[PDB]
Amino acid sequence: GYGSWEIDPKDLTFLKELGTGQFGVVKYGKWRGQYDVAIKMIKEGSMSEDEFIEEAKVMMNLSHEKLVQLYGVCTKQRPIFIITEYMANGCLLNYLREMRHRFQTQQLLEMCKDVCEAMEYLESKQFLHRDLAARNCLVNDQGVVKVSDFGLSRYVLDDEYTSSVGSKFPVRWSPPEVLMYSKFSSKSDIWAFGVLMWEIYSLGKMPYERFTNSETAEHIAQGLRLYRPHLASEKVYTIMYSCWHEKADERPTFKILLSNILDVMDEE
Ligand SMILES: *[C@@H]([C@H](C#N)C(=O)N1CCC[C@@H](n2nc(-c3ccc(Oc4ccccc4)cc3)c3c(N)ncnc32)C1)C(C)(C)C
Ligand SMILES: [Cl-]
Ligand SMILES: [Cl-]
Ligand SMILES: [Cl-]
Ligand code: NA
Ligand code: NA
Ligand code: NA
Ligand code: NA
Ligand code: NA
Ligand code: NA
Ligand code: NA
Ligand code: NA
Repeated sequence: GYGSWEIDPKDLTFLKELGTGQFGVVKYGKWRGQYDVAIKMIKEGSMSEDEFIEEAKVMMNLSHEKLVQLYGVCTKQRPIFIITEYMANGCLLNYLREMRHRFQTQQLLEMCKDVCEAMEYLESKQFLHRDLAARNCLVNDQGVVKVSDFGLSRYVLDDEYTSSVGSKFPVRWSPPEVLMYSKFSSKSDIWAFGVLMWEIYSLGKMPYERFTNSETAEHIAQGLRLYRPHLASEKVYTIMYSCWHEKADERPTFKILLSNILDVMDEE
């Protein structure tokens, strides 16, 4: 494979299985002997590989402390590999649900800052995540949360995941204009981040659990909004709620959100 991001699959070793969900199978292993890596094997026939491989360099050149660090890719062979740093604490959703952790709200707010910093960066690069959620944020050994799987939704082939009315579509993290009119923008990521904050302060509860995905869709349009989690103060709830303005252009930017979050942090 030729390219500044191309990794030699011969430099990879596969040591342990990690899971088989978001866009493909994931393996833990070593890169060049030294570095721990996670290797995501995109399920063969998963998406527009001509399209992904084409507009991959944009994704790969993204660099921020709160984005899971991409080391490279293997695109000559099939399946396509994506190699990242190993995140020892796994997906944020499982991390939140683990009852032995006993979080303080101080830690929850820090998680929200970590992700907001990452999303602020992506916003400044006009790069949409399109599927922000706790299930695809990652946590490292030091408890730092990082954003992952950013932008991959673009190349999904299955209309069950691509179409708003689809079976596997992330309805619960989507705003009205996406569910009705499939309008993805910076403001749809804003909406999703709000639901993520709700996931965090709810310690991993499913949004709108009492409703199915089709019922949730029906209720969002019509003005249903997530209630205030018990662990969320009024100021925290105000922040996440501001992400859910019906009119997209009335929602804040990630710069503003980060500023709000830092003010609350300074108030303890
Ligand atoms: C999550 C469970 C639990 N418990 C869980 O933590 N994981 C599900 C199985 C995969 C695990 N995993 N995936 C990666 C990973 C992700 C994405 C890429 O490639 C990218 C990165 C950025 C942008 C686009 C594409 C590579 C690798 C992991 C890493 N790096 N470390 C550790 N585990 C990783 C996560 C529920 C099923 C409970 C939600
Ligand atoms: Cl803890
Ligand atoms: Cl999408
Ligand atoms: Cl308050
Ligand atoms: Na391990
Ligand atoms: Na950084
Ligand atoms: Na603790
Ligand atoms: Na934290
Ligand atoms: Na999506
Ligand atoms: Na939008
Ligand atoms: Na409420
Ligand atoms: Na309060």
